[PDB]
Amino acid sequence: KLVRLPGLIDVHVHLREPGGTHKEDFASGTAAALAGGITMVCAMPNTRPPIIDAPALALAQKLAEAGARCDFALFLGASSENAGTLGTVAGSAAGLKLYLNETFSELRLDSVVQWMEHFETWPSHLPIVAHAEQQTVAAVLMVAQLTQRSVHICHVAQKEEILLIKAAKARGLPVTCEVAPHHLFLSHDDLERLGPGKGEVRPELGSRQDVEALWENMAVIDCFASDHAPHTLEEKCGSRPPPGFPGLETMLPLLLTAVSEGRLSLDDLLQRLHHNPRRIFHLPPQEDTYVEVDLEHEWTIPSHMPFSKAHWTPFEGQKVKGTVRRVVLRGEVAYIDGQVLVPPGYGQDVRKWPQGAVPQLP
Amino acid sequence: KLVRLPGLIDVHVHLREPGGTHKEDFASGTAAALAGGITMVCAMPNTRPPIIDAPALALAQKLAEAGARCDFALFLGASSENAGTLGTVAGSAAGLKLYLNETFSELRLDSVVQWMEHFETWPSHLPIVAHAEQQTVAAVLMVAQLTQRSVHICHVAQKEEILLIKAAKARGLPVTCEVAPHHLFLSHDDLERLGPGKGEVRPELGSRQDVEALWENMAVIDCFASDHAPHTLEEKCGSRPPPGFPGLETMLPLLLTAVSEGRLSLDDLLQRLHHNPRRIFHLPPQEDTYVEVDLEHEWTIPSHMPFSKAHWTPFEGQKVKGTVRRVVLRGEVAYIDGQVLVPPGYGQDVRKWPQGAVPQLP
Ligand SMILES: NC(=O)N[C@@H](CC(=O)O)C(=O)O
Ligand SMILES: NC(=O)N[C@@H](CC(=O)O)C(=O)O
Ligand code: NA
Ligand code: NA
Ligand SMILES: [Zn+2]
Ligand SMILES: [Zn+2]
Ligand SMILES: [Zn+2]
Ligand SMILES: [Zn+2]
Repeated sequence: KLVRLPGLIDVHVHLREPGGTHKEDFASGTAAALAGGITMVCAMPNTRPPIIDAPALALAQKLAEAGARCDFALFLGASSENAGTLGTVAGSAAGLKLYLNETFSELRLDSVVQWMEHFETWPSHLPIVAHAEQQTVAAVLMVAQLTQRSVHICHVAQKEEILLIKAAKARGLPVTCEVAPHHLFLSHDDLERLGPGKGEVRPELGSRQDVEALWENMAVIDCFASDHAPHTLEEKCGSRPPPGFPGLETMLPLLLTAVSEGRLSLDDLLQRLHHNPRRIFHLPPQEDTYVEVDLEHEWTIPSHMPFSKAHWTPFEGQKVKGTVRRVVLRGEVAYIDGQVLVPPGYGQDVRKWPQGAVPQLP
Repeated sequence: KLVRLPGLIDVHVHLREPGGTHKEDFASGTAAALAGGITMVCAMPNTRPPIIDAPALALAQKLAEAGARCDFALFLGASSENAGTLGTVAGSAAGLKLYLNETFSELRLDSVVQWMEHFETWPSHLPIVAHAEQQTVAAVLMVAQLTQRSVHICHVAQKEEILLIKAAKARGLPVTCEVAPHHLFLSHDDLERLGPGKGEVRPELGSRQDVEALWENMAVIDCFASDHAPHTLEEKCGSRPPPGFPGLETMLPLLLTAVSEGRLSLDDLLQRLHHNPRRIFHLPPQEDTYVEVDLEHEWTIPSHMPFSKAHWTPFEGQKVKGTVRRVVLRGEVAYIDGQVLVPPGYGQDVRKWPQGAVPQLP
């Protein structure tokens, strides 16, 4: 007996097209998504060229419409130069992404005044998300309060971060957050196995006490999102390894294992991979779309998953219970037992759907 | 220029059929819903006969399928006799409703042990909602904790109640709540105008400080819901007046006025009348469904609204800004400028849709 789930949403993926297509492209990344039970993804803008203006957005849109196998929205990225220039295209993007620390990106904002300018000029009804580690979470929350609007915090990893967000919610402040699976299922205890190259990620892996704090404060976590960040093994094992893990194909199996162990409920899971992603980002429903999972199947994660071009995974050797058996997307069978069955280009930009626009005042 | 909204959801309405059809029936109540921009309603079980067993549910389902003009789900009601007997039909209902105080109902539970039995026997993945006033909110929250599950609190009205729920959420407890428009827009200051008959409602109208506390703690309010409780003027003005107000046709106009005044944002409104109702009750999307409102139109609420058989309203004389211009439901024009255009029976039971079942473990 299978369980039917709605079409799950991952609001934080890196599909590397344009400019890094040896790591992943729209076609391979969305195949990995479907294989992990994900039918809609929001793609980050730290590509080459980065999606920081209208021409780059236009290019990315066509590449995604031609290559994506599942549906998608594309983030715009904040730069030191583009505040106040995105108003005509802002509504066509998933939202605006701010890079406030040193990760795999050059979209550096070198002053909190630049953060303020983006919060003041980006349309107030559209989403803003921030890469903000440790004390940076408090700093960007200050900027959100000074400009009287909401903010969403990407991949929360540490006790310090989730407790701060918890205190902000208790004061009624409009903040939401997401947590990625490696920060719930990996810790410093795993760095000896992974090694210093494979183990590079931002935010870095936390302590066992960080992981325990995230689980203890599950009520504070609005979304799960993979931060699918594919790099090749050659890159991860080389002299200057880039940070990030692939994760689309492993996220739901890991979380289903936790559900079967009683660590969280099926509803807890569906709030965080469907309902809350919808409502925070104003993402539309998907007609005739659902995911069938088998909760009984026990298996061990191999050295690489079938679809991501990253061709490695930090969860190798972990035992999981639960697997994706079939995915239907808008009335067509998209995935069955390891075979993707919709071609590149089947996926659509959900912000072009009439129901996919963010409502605003005239 | 109109604003397009998604199909709004009211999770707390009384449509009085079967048994009280002089107050309202499915056809008149759902016409009032469409006129107020509501495309799906959840109907309470305190009818005559009350919906407290499988035969009564079957009857109510057919009456709704034949009379409803918008889509719907039907609550089951908890009784002193039916704990442990609803398992075969539980999944077909919106949820289980507990009447824990003395309102317009005989579904009296005369012991917290009966509350415990319902929390233990109702399927753990399906919704439970409670009419729970003042200290009863704390008592039912205790029962939810003892049985390790969630609860939803109906029409929160007082500072005491919202602050208690706020403290529970700060402790991570799984509780949600709804607030009705009369407790945001009416107070003791209005009882002299209404009089003791028309003014009877449960929970009773609060003080100006109660109303200010609800607005101050908007972040704690998960849903708006009308508690549409129609009674005739003869009944409200008679010797033994029943409690309750009609409200489907006035709820969105009142809230749109508040939005135009800057008291809350359009997003705040759509979280509470669309996204959170969906996710708390696992209600499915509605294809090709939307509501067009005009935010500029200023008008005064008359002595009765066009569609509810209650033929009165406690908001008479209040000035509002905002009106529903057009509603489309599953591809058909359902309402335009005061004319309902879908017939009785157009509406469907959303729990029969494949996407409308609540997911559960096998
Ligand atoms: N380790 C990561 O997090 N890597 C991400 C960037 C990011 O999300 O910061 C990437 O794009 O490679
Ligand atoms: N005043 C009310 O609240 N009336 C409701 C009952 C209820 O919701 O308690 C009714 O059914 O009339
Ligand atoms: Na396409
Ligand atoms: Na019908
Ligand atoms: Zn990041
Ligand atoms: Zn990222
Ligand atoms: Zn009630
Ligand atoms: Zn009621």
